[PDB]
Amino acid sequence: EKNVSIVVAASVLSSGIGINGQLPWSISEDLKFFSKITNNKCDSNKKNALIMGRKTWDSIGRRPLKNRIIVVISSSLPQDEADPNVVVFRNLEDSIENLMNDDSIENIFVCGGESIYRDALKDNFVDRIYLTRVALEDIEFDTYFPEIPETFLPVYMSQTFCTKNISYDFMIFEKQEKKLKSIDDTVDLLGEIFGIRKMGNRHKFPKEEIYNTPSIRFGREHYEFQYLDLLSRVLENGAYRENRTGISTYSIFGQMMRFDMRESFPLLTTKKVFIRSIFEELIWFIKGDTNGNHLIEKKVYIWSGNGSKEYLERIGLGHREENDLGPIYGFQWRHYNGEYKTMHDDYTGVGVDQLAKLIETLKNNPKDRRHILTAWNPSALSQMALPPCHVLSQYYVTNDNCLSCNLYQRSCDLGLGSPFNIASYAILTMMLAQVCGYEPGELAIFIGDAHIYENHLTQLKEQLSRTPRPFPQLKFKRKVENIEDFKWEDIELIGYYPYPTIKMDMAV
Amino acid sequence: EKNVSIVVAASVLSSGIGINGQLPWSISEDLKFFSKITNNKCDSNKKNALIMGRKTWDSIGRRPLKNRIIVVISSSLPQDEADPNVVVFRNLEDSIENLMNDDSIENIFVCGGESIYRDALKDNFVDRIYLTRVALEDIEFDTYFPEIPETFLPVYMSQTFCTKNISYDFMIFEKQEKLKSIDDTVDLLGEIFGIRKMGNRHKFPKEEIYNTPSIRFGREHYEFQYLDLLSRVLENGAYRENRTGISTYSIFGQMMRFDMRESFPLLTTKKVFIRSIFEELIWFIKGDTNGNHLIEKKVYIWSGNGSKEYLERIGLGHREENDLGPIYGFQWRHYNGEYKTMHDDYTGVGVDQLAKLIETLKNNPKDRRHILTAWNPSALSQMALPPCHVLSQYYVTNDNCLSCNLYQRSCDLGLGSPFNIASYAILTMMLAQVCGYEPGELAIFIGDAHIYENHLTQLKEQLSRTPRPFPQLKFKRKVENIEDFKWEDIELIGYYPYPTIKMDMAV
Ligand SMILES: NC(=O)C1=CN([C@@H]2O[C@H](COP(=O)(O)OP(=O)(O)OC[C@H]3O[C@@H](n4cnc5c(N)ncnc54)[C@H](OP(=O)(O)O)[C@@H]3O)[C@@H](O)[C@H]2O)C=CC1
Ligand SMILES: NC(=O)C1=CN([C@@H]2O[C@H](COP(=O)(O)OP(=O)(O)OC[C@H]3O[C@@H](n4cnc5c(N)ncnc54)[C@H](OP(=O)(O)O)[C@@H]3O)[C@@H](O)[C@H]2O)C=CC1
Ligand SMILES: C#CCN(Cc1ccc2[nH]c(N)nc(=O)c2c1)c1ccc(C(=O)N[C@@H](CCC(=O)O)C(=O)O)cc1
Ligand SMILES: C#CCN(Cc1ccc2[nH]c(N)nc(=O)c2c1)c1ccc(C(=O)N[C@H](CCC(=O)O)C(=O)O)cc1
Ligand SMILES: Nc1nc(=O)c2c([nH]1)NCC(CNc1ccc(C(=O)N[C@@H](CCC(=O)O)C(=O)O)cc1)=N2
Ligand SMILES: Nc1nc(=O)c2c([nH]1)NCC(CNc1ccc(C(=O)N[C@@H](CCC(=O)O)C(=O)O)cc1)=N2
Ligand SMILES: O=c1ccn([C@H]2C[C@H](O)[C@@H](COP(=O)(O)O)O2)c(=O)[nH]1
Ligand SMILES: O=c1ccn([C@H]2C[C@H](O)[C@@H](COP(=O)(O)O)O2)c(=O)[nH]1
Repeated sequence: EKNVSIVVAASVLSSGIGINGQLPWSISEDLKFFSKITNNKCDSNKKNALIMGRKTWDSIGRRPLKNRIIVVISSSLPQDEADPNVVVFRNLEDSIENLMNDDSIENIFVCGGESIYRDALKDNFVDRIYLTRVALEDIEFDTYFPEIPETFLPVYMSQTFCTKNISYDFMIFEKQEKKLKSIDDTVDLLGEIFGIRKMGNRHKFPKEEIYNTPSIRFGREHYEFQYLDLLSRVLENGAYRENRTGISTYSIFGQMMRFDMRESFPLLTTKKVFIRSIFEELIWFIKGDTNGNHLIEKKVYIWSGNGSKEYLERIGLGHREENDLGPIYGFQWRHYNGEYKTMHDDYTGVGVDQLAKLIETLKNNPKDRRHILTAWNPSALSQMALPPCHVLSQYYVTNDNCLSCNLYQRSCDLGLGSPFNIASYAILTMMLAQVCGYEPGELAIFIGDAHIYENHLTQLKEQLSRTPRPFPQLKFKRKVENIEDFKWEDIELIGYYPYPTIKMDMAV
Repeated sequence: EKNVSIVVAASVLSSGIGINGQLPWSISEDLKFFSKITNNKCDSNKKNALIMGRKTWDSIGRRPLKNRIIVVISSSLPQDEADPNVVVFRNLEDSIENLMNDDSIENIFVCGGESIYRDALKDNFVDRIYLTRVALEDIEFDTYFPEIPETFLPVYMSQTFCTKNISYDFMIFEKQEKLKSIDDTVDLLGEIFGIRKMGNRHKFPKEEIYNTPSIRFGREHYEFQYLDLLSRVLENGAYRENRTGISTYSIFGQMMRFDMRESFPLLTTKKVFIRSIFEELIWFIKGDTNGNHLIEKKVYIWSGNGSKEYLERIGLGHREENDLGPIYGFQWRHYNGEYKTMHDDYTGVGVDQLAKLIETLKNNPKDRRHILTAWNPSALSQMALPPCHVLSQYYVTNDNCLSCNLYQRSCDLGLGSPFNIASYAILTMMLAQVCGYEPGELAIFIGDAHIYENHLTQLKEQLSRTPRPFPQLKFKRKVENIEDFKWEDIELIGYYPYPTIKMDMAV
């Protein structure tokens, strides 16, 4: 018995695989992939067979593929042995029987053509599916990959990769089929005896009804799962608790998330994330601005709630003007320890400029272990509309000249805050990198109180039902000399195809 | 063919399993284990059989064990027919013969006796060994569990558990003999992208540097949290120079978890000197920055960075020897206080975070703002050394335990890390006592996790020893103020470490 699996690359949304007899894109790595997986075998004396429609044969240029034996499906072509490494069959049904014969053939691959895919599937001929998702969407297709039958389940999803600014993705699907205990049993019993006295019971693995893409058990490589799985983890273990807002949450303490920034930009796809607001709040921080009006003026309202007259009055800052947030994130970054008056005052030269120092240090002493930025000032906490949630960040230059960032975040609203925080510190690191002459590295976020407000429960359940797509790419149109110079127009987001936005009320 | 497992509870160091015909300790949970493990079966119509020597039959009361069939090995006991759930045999070989029928009998267990354990092993009878390590030594034993054969390799090690202040854990040993689908794809994809695929930047450690390699899916003992971060840098650590003369191997952004409910995370694979740790902690707590006061008590961990040759080198030779400046203690009690010298009276100067902390944990426990920090941009220049364990957060569970999170920007795995873990396990226990809570969990998030090149051979020495159960740490009395804690107030129970490992600090 031998294996027969499909290999294909289609657009992420509509699954387009071709146009005018050609691929709709040019990605080396993907072909290098097709080659690697297609030649993969363990019997030297044997070879793999690659079935393909005639038109695809025309696209390949009718030349053989090294170490393999192409197999064309055509109504009209000769069965001669001009080339031993190429055979032809009148139909796909018959094309199978490489099993029946050819102990010289180890594995079979359907390299397709739409018609051929749609039949290999229709007749239950295929076992596995190697699918390369390409974030190239808005563009003419004449050939598409058939909708995957529900008898298949994804078991692997790779991280996102980049080529010519195009994001993409390797997935594997498999068909469903019928029907050492010692450790699991011992641990279970030990769990019955000790209850929550055994830490493991305090960190129970998420039940599948709340596990994203459950079928992917050992292949959760997409680093978007770092966020989706945290969501699951708290949905499963989160203790119910009251808080200052009056809207209770489910909270666990001390989690982590890593994201790569070398090959892509971590902007969540399982829901539409509004990146106009993340960047805008970012330079707003970078410039050391604490006037919430400047934000509202650019139609960004994320700080209105904690800026209103009532709330300010409620927390004892009734003297402030309608949106004077006090010495929050911006102020601490540019003027740590500055004596704060109002948002109208000029703070030029007052306080310690950490961002400026960070940059001068990253350039001059890169391997220095003190690249730190903090917003936690005990002396100023009472003047802040809100004490800083993402509390301090550390920056780290690799030997191969990338800039990575670590951020501890005391309080994290998984539904509303986190997506923003991820995109933000990714952008900040990139900006920092360009300005210091580096490439983006990795992003790691350490969370203290990781929670999900109880009025976000059905919305997050919704998001958890959507399988993640490839992360988009983010590029700067120009190299600026001063970090405080970036503008929205300077930003280019390439290949972002999120699921629909999901409304979620913030708790003031 | 049927499974044969041993079940035993022996002391961690000398393998003592008995004294004067009875167990040398009383641990309820362990018996519950024995009961659950030996009762565990698939077929309801079948039963398991427990083999034991006559003396064990004696100590067991000579009454049957519910739901199971006892098999007594005795040369003398009368082979009657009376109790259906108990049988006697004249030798081990013959009892096997459980294996050949009683298909009623699903699984087999050797519940031992020094003589029976020794024989089940000597004759290649056992497939598995369930071993409860009890952290009790320095007490008489007249019976022992034999030495584990080399044909056996550990596959599981539970976290440390606590009963009547006694530390203990659970292990499993297997015997040796002679879907790549996803893994193949990842390999190939790795070939194609190299360092571009994040996974290649985080390679799994080679087993030559992995502690106790046999335990693949069962490294539950959270000594592994540290030991594994160690081998993880050993595998990916980028060689790089540093302020000091000694280069380092490092990776960025790591984390470790530790349970503090059933045990105290004091590393066992190497003797850790907790006393210096304690003395440094109250020193911090007091808000003291005087390196002398530390040297006073024979604690020199800070002399290195307190020497005039060092203070001179960093442009601080302007002050007395060992006047470290506004460092940990000063920022904790007197954050943003204007530092002068280690002698002035700072009463009232600066924000008292430690005080606020205790007041908040008590008055508002669910509050998401229990933070303690040491990173003060304005003071960094006056410090003999900038803070390394930089800021922590504290957390009150609904079940009244206190958890702590720590972020170290810089972390010397061989020397500092072991100290930081213990230090904060203590600080959290203190806070919890003072605030009326129980110890919770400890998580350490690291920035620059590194290993100084002059520690390589020592750390590989450490990675060669299999971890032992964590000990327990108890306070002898309840204190009024958190700064009333004294060394004698601390009680370290059940700490049996491997020999200490000498490592030099990079000044
Ligand atoms: N992105 C990706 O992963 C891939 C994309 N592609 C793209 O797909 C396109 C080709 O798709 P498609 O148009 O389907 O062409 P195909 O490669 O599927 O070729 C179809 C041809 O195969 C023969 N054939 C098909 N069905 C039968 C049958 N039932 N019995 C006998 N012969 C049969 C016929 O040729 P005849 O008339 O000679 O009998 C038919 O014209 C190209 O644009 C190519 O670039 C191709 C492979 C992979
Ligand atoms: N920690 C733990 O998990 C356990 C500890 N223990 C401890 O171990 C001690 C008992 O061990 P031990 O002293 O070895 O006594 P055992 O329980 O091993 O029994 C020894 C007796 O078994 C019979 N016997 C043993 N070997 C043979 C043989 N080869 N042929 C015929 N008969 C044999 C003999 O009985 P006879 O004289 O009738 O022929 C012998 O006197 C107790 O102190 C108990 O507390 C026991 C079980 C578990
Ligand atoms: C972190 C952070 C920054 N912040 C600051 C901020 C301030 C107070 C907070 N308070 C609470 N309880 N949770 C938060 O996430 C939070 C976040 C945010 C504030 C609001 C939204 C928000 O409601 N976002 C909507 C976007 C609406 C839109 O952009 O049009 C969303 O659907 O995501 C996001 C981030
Ligand atoms: C973290 C921290 C606290 N500190 C403070 C401290 C200060 C500067 C440092 N510098 C460097 N490079 N590494 C450190 O771990 C370090 C630690 C420590 C200092 C010394 C030892 C140490 O040498 N411990 C013993 C040796 C001394 C003894 O015998 O007691 C050991 O061999 O383990 C441990 C912790
Ligand atoms: N995943 C996937 N991607 C594809 O582009 C693809 C596919 N599958 N299946 C069939 C197909 C049809 N088109 C093509 C085009 C070129 C080659 C090809 O050049 N194969 C050589 C490439 C050598 C290389 O790039 O290293 C091979 O050696 O496999 C194969 C199929 N293309
Ligand atoms: N791991 C281990 N610990 C032991 O103490 C132990 C062992 N294994 N193997 C054999 C043995 C011999 N002594 C004893 C003493 C009492 C019981 C006993 O009464 N067992 C009951 C306990 C029920 C309970 O405590 O919940 C049983 O139901 O099995 C068994 C063996 N003792
Ligand atoms: O950058 C931010 C701003 C704050 N929040 C969330 C954390 C909490 O849900 C709330 C802050 O409330 P406190 O933890 O301070 O009570 O807003 C974030 O997640 N990230
Ligand atoms: O609590 C501590 C005290 C400092 N060190 C180590 C970290 C480095 O090995 C060295 C300080 O190096 P810098 O990052 O400050 O250059 O001391 C620790 O690991 N933990």
